[PDB]
Amino acid sequence: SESVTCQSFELTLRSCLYPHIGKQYLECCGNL
Amino acid sequence: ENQNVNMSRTGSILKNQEDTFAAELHRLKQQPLFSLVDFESVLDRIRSTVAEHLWKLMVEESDLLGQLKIIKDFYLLGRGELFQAFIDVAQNMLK
Repeated sequence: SESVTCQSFELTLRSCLYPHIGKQYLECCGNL
Repeated sequence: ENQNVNMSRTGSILKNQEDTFAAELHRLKQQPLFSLVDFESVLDRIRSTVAEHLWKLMVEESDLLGQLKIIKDFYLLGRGELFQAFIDVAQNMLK
């Protein structure tokens, strides 16, 4: 394919990973 | 992008316009012979449809019918008797 649907470009990939951290960060705080 | 992307003006969670924007990008990225009409016609499509969407946000998020006659009733004065009571107290102490 081509990366041009993604923009721009690697920090967009980090800001998907920041919700991957959230689903562990909100769910650890639930058992506390 | 600050407050929340569910409110976003373009729409990109709730709506599927951001992939139409990605298509808009693909066509206009490697166009050889650059023009001015091709640049400016799609500045309509990213704006007009998008521009009603923040409008149906702030009607039901902050009032658009309420607040702009109300803020004028305090400035342009649409409560005269309820402000005469002020002019009576304020005469005696704005000398």
